[PDB]
Amino acid sequence: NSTATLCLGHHAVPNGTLVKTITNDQIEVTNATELVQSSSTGRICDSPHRILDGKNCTLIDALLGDPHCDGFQNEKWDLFVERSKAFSNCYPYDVPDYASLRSLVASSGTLEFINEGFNWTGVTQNGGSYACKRGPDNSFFSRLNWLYKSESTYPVLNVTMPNNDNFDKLYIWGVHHPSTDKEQTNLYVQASGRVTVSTKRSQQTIIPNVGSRPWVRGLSSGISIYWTIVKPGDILLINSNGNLIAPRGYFKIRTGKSSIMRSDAPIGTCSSECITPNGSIPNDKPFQNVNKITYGACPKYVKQNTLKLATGMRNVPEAIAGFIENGWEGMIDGWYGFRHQNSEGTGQAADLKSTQAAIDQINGKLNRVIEKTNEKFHQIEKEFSEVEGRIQDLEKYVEDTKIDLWSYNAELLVALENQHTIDLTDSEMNKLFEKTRRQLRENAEDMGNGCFKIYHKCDNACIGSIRNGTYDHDVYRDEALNNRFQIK
Amino acid sequence: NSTATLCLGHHAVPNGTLVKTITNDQIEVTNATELVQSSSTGRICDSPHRILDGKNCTLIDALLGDPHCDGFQNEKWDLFVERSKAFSNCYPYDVPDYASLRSLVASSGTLEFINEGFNWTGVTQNGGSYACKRGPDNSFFSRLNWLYKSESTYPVLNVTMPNNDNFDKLYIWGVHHPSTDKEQTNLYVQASGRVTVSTKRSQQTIIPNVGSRPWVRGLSSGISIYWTIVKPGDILLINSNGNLIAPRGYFKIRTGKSSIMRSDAPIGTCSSECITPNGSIPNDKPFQNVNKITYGACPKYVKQNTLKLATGMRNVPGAIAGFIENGWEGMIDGWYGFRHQNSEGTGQAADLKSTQAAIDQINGKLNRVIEKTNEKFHQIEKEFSEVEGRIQDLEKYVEDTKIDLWSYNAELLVALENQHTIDLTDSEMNKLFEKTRRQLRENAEDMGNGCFKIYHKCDNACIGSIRNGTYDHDVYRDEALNNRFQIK
Amino acid sequence: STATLCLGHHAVPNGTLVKTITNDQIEVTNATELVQSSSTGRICDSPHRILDGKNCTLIDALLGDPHCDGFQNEKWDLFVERSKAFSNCYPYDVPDYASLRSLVASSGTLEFINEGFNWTGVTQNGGSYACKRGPDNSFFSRLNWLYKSESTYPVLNVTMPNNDNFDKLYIWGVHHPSTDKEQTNLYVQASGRVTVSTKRSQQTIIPNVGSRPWVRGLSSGISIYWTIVKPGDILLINSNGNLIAPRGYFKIRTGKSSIMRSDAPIGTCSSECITPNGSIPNDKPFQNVNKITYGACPKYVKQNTLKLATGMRNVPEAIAGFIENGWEGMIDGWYGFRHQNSEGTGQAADLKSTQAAIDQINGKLNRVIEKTNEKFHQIEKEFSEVEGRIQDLEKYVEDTKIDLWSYNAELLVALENQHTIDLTDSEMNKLFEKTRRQLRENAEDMGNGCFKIYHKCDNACIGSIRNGTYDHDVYRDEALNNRFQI
Ligand SMILES: *[C@@H]1O[C@H](CO)[C@@H](O[C@@H]2O[C@H](CO)[C@@H](O[C@@H]3O[C@H](CO)[C@@H](O)[C@H](O)[C@@H]3O)[C@H](O)[C@H]2NC(C)=O)[C@H](O)[C@H]1NC(C)=O
Ligand SMILES: *[C@@H]1O[C@H](CO)[C@@H](O[C@@H]2O[C@H](CO)[C@@H](O[C@@H]3O[C@H](CO)[C@@H](O)[C@H](O)[C@@H]3O)[C@H](O)[C@H]2NC(C)=O)[C@H](O)[C@H]1NC(C)=O
Ligand SMILES: *[C@@H]1O[C@H](CO)[C@@H](O[C@@H]2O[C@H](CO)[C@@H](O[C@@H]3O[C@H](CO)[C@@H](O)[C@H](O)[C@@H]3O)[C@H](O)[C@H]2NC(C)=O)[C@H](O)[C@H]1NC(C)=O
Ligand SMILES: *[C@@H]1O[C@H](CO)[C@@H](O[C@@H]2O[C@H](CO)[C@@H](O)[C@H](O)[C@H]2NC(C)=O)[C@H](O)[C@H]1NC(C)=O
Ligand SMILES: *[C@@H]1O[C@H](CO)[C@@H](O[C@@H]2O[C@H](CO)[C@@H](O)[C@H](O)[C@H]2NC(C)=O)[C@H](O)[C@H]1NC(C)=O
Ligand SMILES: *[C@@H]1O[C@H](CO)[C@@H](O[C@@H]2O[C@H](CO)[C@@H](O)[C@H](O)[C@H]2NC(C)=O)[C@H](O)[C@H]1NC(C)=O
Ligand SMILES: *[C@@H]1O[C@H](CO)[C@@H](O[C@@H]2O[C@H](CO)[C@@H](O)[C@H](O)[C@H]2NC(C)=O)[C@H](O)[C@H]1NC(C)=O
Ligand SMILES: *[C@@H]1O[C@H](CO)[C@@H](O[C@@H]2O[C@H](CO)[C@@H](O)[C@H](O)[C@H]2NC(C)=O)[C@H](O)[C@H]1NC(C)=O
Ligand SMILES: *[C@@H]1O[C@H](CO)[C@@H](O[C@@H]2O[C@H](CO)[C@@H](O)[C@H](O)[C@H]2NC(C)=O)[C@H](O)[C@H]1NC(C)=O
Ligand SMILES: *[C@@H]1O[C@H](CO)[C@@H](O[C@@H]2O[C@H](CO)[C@@H](O)[C@H](O)[C@H]2NC(C)=O)[C@H](O)[C@H]1NC(C)=O
Ligand SMILES: *[C@@H]1O[C@H](CO)[C@@H](O)[C@H](O)[C@H]1NC(C)=O
Ligand SMILES: *[C@@H]1O[C@H](CO)[C@@H](O)[C@H](O)[C@H]1NC(C)=O
Ligand SMILES: *[C@@H]1O[C@H](CO)[C@@H](O)[C@H](O)[C@H]1NC(C)=O
Ligand SMILES: *[C@@H]1O[C@H](CO)[C@@H](O)[C@H](O)[C@H]1NC(C)=O
Ligand SMILES: *[C@@H]1O[C@H](CO)[C@@H](O)[C@H](O)[C@H]1NC(C)=O
Ligand SMILES: *[C@@H]1O[C@H](CO)[C@@H](O)[C@H](O)[C@H]1NC(C)=O
Ligand SMILES: *[C@@H]1O[C@H](CO)[C@@H](O)[C@H](O)[C@H]1NC(C)=O
Repeated sequence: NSTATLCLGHHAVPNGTLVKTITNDQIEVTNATELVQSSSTGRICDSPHRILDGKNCTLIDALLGDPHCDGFQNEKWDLFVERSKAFSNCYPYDVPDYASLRSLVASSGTLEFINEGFNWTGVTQNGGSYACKRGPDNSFFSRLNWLYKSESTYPVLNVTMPNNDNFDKLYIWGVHHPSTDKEQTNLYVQASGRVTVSTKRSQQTIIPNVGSRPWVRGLSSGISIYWTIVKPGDILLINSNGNLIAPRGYFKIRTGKSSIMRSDAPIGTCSSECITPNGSIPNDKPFQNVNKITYGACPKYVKQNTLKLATGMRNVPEAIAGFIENGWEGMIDGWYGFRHQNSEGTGQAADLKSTQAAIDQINGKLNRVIEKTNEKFHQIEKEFSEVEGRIQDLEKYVEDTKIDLWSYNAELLVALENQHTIDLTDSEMNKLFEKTRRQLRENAEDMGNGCFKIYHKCDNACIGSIRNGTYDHDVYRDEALNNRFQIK
Repeated sequence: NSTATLCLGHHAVPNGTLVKTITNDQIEVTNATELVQSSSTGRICDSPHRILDGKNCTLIDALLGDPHCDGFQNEKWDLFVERSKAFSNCYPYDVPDYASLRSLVASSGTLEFINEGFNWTGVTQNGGSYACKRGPDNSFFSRLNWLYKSESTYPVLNVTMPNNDNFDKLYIWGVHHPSTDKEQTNLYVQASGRVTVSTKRSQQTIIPNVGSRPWVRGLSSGISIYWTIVKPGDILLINSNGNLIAPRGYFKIRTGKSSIMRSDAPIGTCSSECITPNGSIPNDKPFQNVNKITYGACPKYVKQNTLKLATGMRNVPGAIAGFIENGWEGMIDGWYGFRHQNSEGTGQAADLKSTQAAIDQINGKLNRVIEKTNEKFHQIEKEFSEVEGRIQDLEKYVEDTKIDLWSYNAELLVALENQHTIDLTDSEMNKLFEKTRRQLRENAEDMGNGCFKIYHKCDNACIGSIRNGTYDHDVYRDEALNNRFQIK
Repeated sequence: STATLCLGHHAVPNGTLVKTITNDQIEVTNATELVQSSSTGRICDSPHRILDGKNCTLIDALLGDPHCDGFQNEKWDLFVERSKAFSNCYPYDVPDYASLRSLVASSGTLEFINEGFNWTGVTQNGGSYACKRGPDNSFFSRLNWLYKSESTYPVLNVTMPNNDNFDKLYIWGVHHPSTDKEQTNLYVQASGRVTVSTKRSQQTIIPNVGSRPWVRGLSSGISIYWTIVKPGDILLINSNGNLIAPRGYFKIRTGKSSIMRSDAPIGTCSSECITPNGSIPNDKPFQNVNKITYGACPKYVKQNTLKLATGMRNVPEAIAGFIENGWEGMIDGWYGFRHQNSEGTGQAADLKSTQAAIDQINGKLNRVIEKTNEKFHQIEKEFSEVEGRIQDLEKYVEDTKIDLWSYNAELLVALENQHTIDLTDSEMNKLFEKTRRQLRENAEDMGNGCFKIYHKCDNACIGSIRNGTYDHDVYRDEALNNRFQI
């Protein structure tokens, strides 16, 4: 009646969330946000990157020019999408070091092809086969030139092509392995051929083998595919006395953001910076557990399927009492505030400055975390369909190492950040209590439960002056000292 | 007129330990625990992983079937242990890309071998040599079939074997390099042979060289070993006109947790999840400095030989004084407590709740740290006995990079955790002081040394009620104010 | 009569912005750069042995191109290859050049030991006008161009045992003649074969006539191969033509040597860390100059600046204490006292709280500013040729590493700066509370970081509070009489 109670408190919610800290595996906070992206729509968005659907064609088949890949001539991409239904339907072939050729073409991002006029005087050009029909006609890989005998002879070819440009030229060429000695001599006269392709820096010599290829699509013969990159100022030199599958010119090599991905996901009309084989994913979260294979501005792949970042204080659900006892579920207009009991009854008011200070700090850490860009393009392969040994062991170990270090960083980051969020929101509460304590000077005592006993009549305007920071302790000091320091 | 003193304090020990924090290179705490495992028993425990001691056999010699390795036929392992004393005692051989074959067989974890009936019409099978005695008889690698001439001729072999199964088949085969032209024609009739082994995806064509092998165990000849993996739906094609060392069938390729390790540690009867070349090591600690080569559920390798995690507070060794001055070596039944001086003498009591609060938080961190799992199986090689250039530079760099990043994580983690342990144990002391301060209301004053002057007569039951949280300050307030506020 | 005692901390007019866990930009009184971002542009010739390749690549110095003769038997910690280097001997190519360059660079020596191979039956020391040594047709000094003798070139079978306890590096080659006429004039056989074997390995190369493009007058060339022979093993050479034989071996060593491509001049100075841009200081833990380095180097990161706070929050400025703002006129300490009393007014630093904060910051600086990180031969990180799988993996490994270190550096600075701000705020509060507890009932907290002291409190009395010897009992009667009026 001669006194009043002023309690300091913080909000609480009925539906709290559990997060991890440095200290505690599970502490309940008022709010949290997920840092691991774990779902995809399942479709590859066709913006903002240039997506090229390979459909029935591998990139290598589009490169060589298998007839059902003719629509890919001179195509370009940011991301070539290779489908598991793709098939070859041209002359049987193999590519030693297939993976490297696929990778370097994928990274170049273009099949831009420039015809060159090689001087093939002495041999016949444009061989074709019923194994490689283009429409109804016997035909061949569009970018390769199948040379064979002319006028019953096949001379030693010595043919050059200088690179007088300022970019690297990619030449694709091949070696034919006939099924029989009869086919060998019918096509090339010599009983054994030889293909040598040279630059000033390199030499690739292949001796064909008769009868070495298994039966594929009607033929027990095949071509082996090789490649040569000619730098500016260098020269392509081709020397052969049989079995040469010649280039018709070069692919222009570019550098940039292009890559390739294996995926059976449909392409859709939508926009997304991050692509995975499962489909595009949002990149607002810093981490993701959808696929270690990605392209674009992507969250970092981690092993965790959920990491919860606290975005609110500890949740401590509900005469009056202050924050030492529990939080206040009825406070919805701020995070911290005041409840009082005085000659006008009880009331409650949020404290706006302490609430914003806590919110500002939390939004700051959110903006540090919700900010990362991490755009990556052509990388290494991360899934393999063949058993290979040493190099594949190293590719897998590098990726496994990377994911374990990022998963550790993610785990530690959330635990540290959450500990710090709990600490800074506790700290805002204590600061408001101490600020109030020092306004009241000798006119109040701390009751030990987050409340002050104010030793003077302290109606609603007077409480308001405390909340407002304008309380004048000298106006009330005589009344309060007289009430506090009696000995009755 | 009399008064009393109540001091709040924390324990101290006479034998502290030094730890690192963010701030301090060496601060003494009451207790700490080692996070780096730095010893091994020196024995490889034979549980829980299936250990296969190679004894005198390398994995490759067991694979090919050198006679003194006959006992390894169809063996399996989680970890094959290769001994430095191993030796070859059969036909001299070399393996181009030995490391990859060793890796992929080790990773497959089995020598399960399935005989197939290749059609060798036209040649003689089962060649043997006195360099490869099996019992008293000239013999040969058990898994290889040495073909040579029949009825004075060696025809062009064209032999196939389809993979109609749903797993990969591993074929091991070889090429014979005779010492002389006489040996060449005596065995194979043709003056130069050729071994071609093909699938739809690949071709390995080897031209044998007469006289190219150095003298080894009585022979200036040798075989070179190659391998071919045939995927389901593919086919093995073997084409040869001499010098073929044929497969007798295939090894079944598996995927799983198997690997291989080089070690001379003895195998013992015991149980340990983590295996290193030095022997098994315990994995209760998160880090280890024993060997970067490990197998199983292992601590992470780091460069440090010791990292001490604080598990107790800072150690700070006629009247009593509180925590401001130093810790209390005589408090042995709790971490925090009370000392008093009153009209009944001097006394001491531990505070159980604040002690548990500190202990529970520390145990929280310990379980977060001491819970590391980290199970790894087949990895990359990390020690090398040959000089190799580019690929080995990359293998070493990847591992060096990994170890430096984990060593950094381990150092930072321990420094942060220790700072936090010191802060949280300091915080519990302060909270207990402030709780006591607010219980006492106007009846005591803080003397500034961690003690309260209690301004009233305050016998043992009264002290107990403060420690117990049942002190009623109104009972004593008139007495205390009268003693506090005199003007004499 | 009363006094006022304010507790406060310093401030500066020229503060610096740093990042914390909470804040992208908070101003502190002082900070230090953790990223090295400049170089002088010269490679210091101490303390590492630098060998300037000048006009010579390492491989040309290894083979022994005549204008590289001065490099015979040289050694290095770091071989510096210059972009102006050129070849001027017989045209050659090296399959897997990069690996040979790497293992020689890492070995750190061109020490060559001549051995007496038995070439009876062929002629030794073939030479060419494309490879002049002085006025004479010559050849690579370390290679032996063998050709026919007495109209024949027999099947050579030549061995050289390694009876030593180190590995021997053998460099050898295969000649590709321009024409069949050249092939048979030199080697009689219309097609040669070079086989080089150990117990562990076999390298068989078939030469090809006419396969090399025209270079410096010749449509001919040699291809270079290498073989390492371990102790107890043997080199075996078998050839019936086109063999470019070794003259002996290079001794392989292990140690800290490497190679670097750079056009930076070599200077007389001392620096532990070398980059292609020049040497850099290694006092900072991070650097943004070049991911290629050699020696005791800061770790490469993507950021071009990371500022580590080395002082408290900067809060620029009767008297008032730290609740209101910092004190720009306090230049002798970080924390201190301002008073108003019967003798006037003054300001004094508190040395103990200042030193306590400074010691903690110097502690974290020592953890940061100490790292050594000495690295020597690593992987290549820039590439002049398009290659596919292995180069993709080399690039990815390095990109992965740099992103992980850049993250560690960003987090370290944000965490440390938060902690520096927290610990310097904490020293301020601790000094206020210490003063509060000295004053007992003789003062009240005015709420602005100051105490009203309710008694006469002259300079010696203020000094006793600063010193921790204030005796509250001496003044308590006077103070209680002034506080508790009605
Ligand atoms: C070397 O041996 C292999 C295995 O015997 C031979 O491959 C076989 O070649 C025949 C035709 O030359 C293939 O027959 C074809 O079968 C298809 C469908 O089965 C049929 O439509 C065709 O009309 C034709 O009859 C057979 O499939 C193929 N087998 C395998 C396993 O590849 C190869 O031709 C031999 N090469 C020689 C002797 O030069
Ligand atoms: C090519 O030349 C090398 C030597 O330049 C020949 O190697 C030598 O071969 C003979 C056998 O013909 C080996 O003789 C053996 O020596 C041991 C003693 O260690 C003895 O116990 C045996 O009874 C036998 O006499 C000799 O050791 C070996 N030398 C080396 C250095 O390996 C090689 O055989 C020649 N190859 C051809 C195809 O001609
Ligand atoms: C295979 O064909 C190539 C392409 O023509 C031949 O290369 C050419 O060879 C001639 C000499 O045989 C070179 O002529 C020289 O040109 C320089 C001009 O820089 C001149 O100064 C010399 O006096 C001489 O005339 C020509 O440069 C060269 N062309 C190229 C593009 O390299 C090659 O010789 C043929 N190989 C065989 C074995 O026939
Ligand atoms: C709980 O926390 C989240 C994260 O801070 C809050 O969500 C943000 O809300 C603002 C305004 O509505 C949006 O502009 C942001 O985009 C949201 N961020 C995220 C990461 O979702 C949410 O408002 C908080 N409060 C609750 C749920 O009561
Ligand atoms: C995204 O795709 C990956 C790869 O196809 C999915 O991972 C496979 O999941 C199945 C069943 O969950 C497992 O049997 C395979 O072992 C997984 N493969 C790999 C390579 O990890 C993943 O589940 C997909 N995620 C989403 C969200 O669609
Ligand atoms: C475990 O074995 C490793 C490898 O043998 C030991 O490391 C070697 O130690 C010797 C002498 O201490 C050195 O000369 C070698 O250079 C070290 N080799 C490598 C690869 O590091 C290691 O000391 C052993 N540890 C334990 C606990 O037994
Ligand atoms: C700002 O902070 C830097 C870092 O502590 C101070 O520079 C140090 O000063 C001492 C004494 O002069 C030197 O011995 C150290 O080598 C310096 N360290 C570095 C990293 O430069 C500098 O003195 C501080 N400035 C002010 C005005 O206090
Ligand atoms: C690198 O090579 C060039 C070309 O051989 C050298 O420059 C020549 O130097 C000689 C003697 O000093 C002169 O007679 C020539 O006229 C120069 N030619 C040219 C084109 O400049 C140069 O000296 C060599 N540099 C080093 C460091 O050895
Ligand atoms: C080095 O090689 C030559 C050539 O093969 C060896 O010369 C033969 O030596 C034997 C006797 O030692 C003679 O009967 C042959 O007539 C020799 N051939 C010729 C043409 O000289 C010579 O022995 C070998 N040298 C060494 C030191 O082993
Ligand atoms: C050190 O040298 C590197 C490499 O030459 C410089 O990096 C190049 O910088 C220019 C402009 O910044 C770019 O166009 C190139 O793409 C950069 N190359 C690479 C490989 O990054 C770097 O700027 C130099 N640093 C210093 C401090 O001199
Ligand atoms: C709690 O419920 C509110 C109101 O429905 C909702 O907006 C909020 O996101 C929920 N918070 C948590 C942490 O579940
Ligand atoms: C792919 O090939 C199959 C079989 O030729 C055909 O039915 C289908 O139309 C093709 N798809 C595309 C996109 O061309
Ligand atoms: C092509 O080469 C032949 C030499 O075989 C030559 O005679 C002919 O003139 C060349 N043609 C052109 C267009 O240069
Ligand atoms: C010291 O710490 C270890 C690790 O937590 C613990 O097991 C041990 O009991 C502690 N010792 C004492 C005396 O408390
Ligand atoms: C100090 O000695 C006791 C012996 O009773 C031991 O139990 C305790 O762990 C030791 N303290 C530390 C920090 O090791
Ligand atoms: C290994 O070989 C030696 C020599 O043949 C033999 O004495 C020993 O018994 C062999 N060890 C095993 C385990 O077979
Ligand atoms: C093996 O092949 C020969 C080659 O003509 C053939 O005659 C023979 O019948 C085949 N043998 C079997 C068992 O099929």
